[PDB]
Amino acid sequence: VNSFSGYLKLTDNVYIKNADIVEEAKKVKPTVVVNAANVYLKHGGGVAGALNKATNNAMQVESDDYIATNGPLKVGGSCVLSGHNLAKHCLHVVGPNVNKGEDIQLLKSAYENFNQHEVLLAPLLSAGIFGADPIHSLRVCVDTVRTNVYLAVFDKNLYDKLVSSFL
Ligand SMILES: O=C(O)[C@H]1CN(c2ncnc3[nH]c4cc(F)ccc4c23)CCC12CCC2
Repeated sequence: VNSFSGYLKLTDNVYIKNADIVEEAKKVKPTVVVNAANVYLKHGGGVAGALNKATNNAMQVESDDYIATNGPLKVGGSCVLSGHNLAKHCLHVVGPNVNKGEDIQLLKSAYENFNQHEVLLAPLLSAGIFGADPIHSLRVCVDTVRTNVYLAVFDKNLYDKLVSSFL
């Protein structure tokens, strides 16, 4: 039993809710919140900008030190950093950005990072400003992640479309 509430169950291990991931994180304080990161951990907009803003820019300060030490992530890769006031940990995961021409096959590799964590609160990778089809992202999620994932979908219209079209 965990503290996630109001989710629709899609599969044995994937759950979904129309929610603001920032507000959801603030209330649940999950062990892991996933950020829709880029390879530079520049949290300017989308989910990343919202999560970073909610940390009063502490996520960005920590991220800049991480990059200065380690260099950029790989597309499809991840790193674990602090969850600040939102979660114990933040798993920064880089899905491919279609608006940069990145290979969508890397979306499966991106979701594989979730399997290193027993339970996660997450957005749909490569959705939103990353330009991928969220229905495709949900399919890859379900077919790749084996651990327990609670997906927060900000847009109510998209949430309804994702549920109604789910196979
Ligand atoms: O979920 C969606 O409907 C959109 C938007 N996003 C998010 N997903 C969950 N929580 C969110 N909180 C946010 C606060 C913001 F300022 C901006 C975006 C998000 C956000 C990221 C892109 C997507 C996920 C599927 C396409």
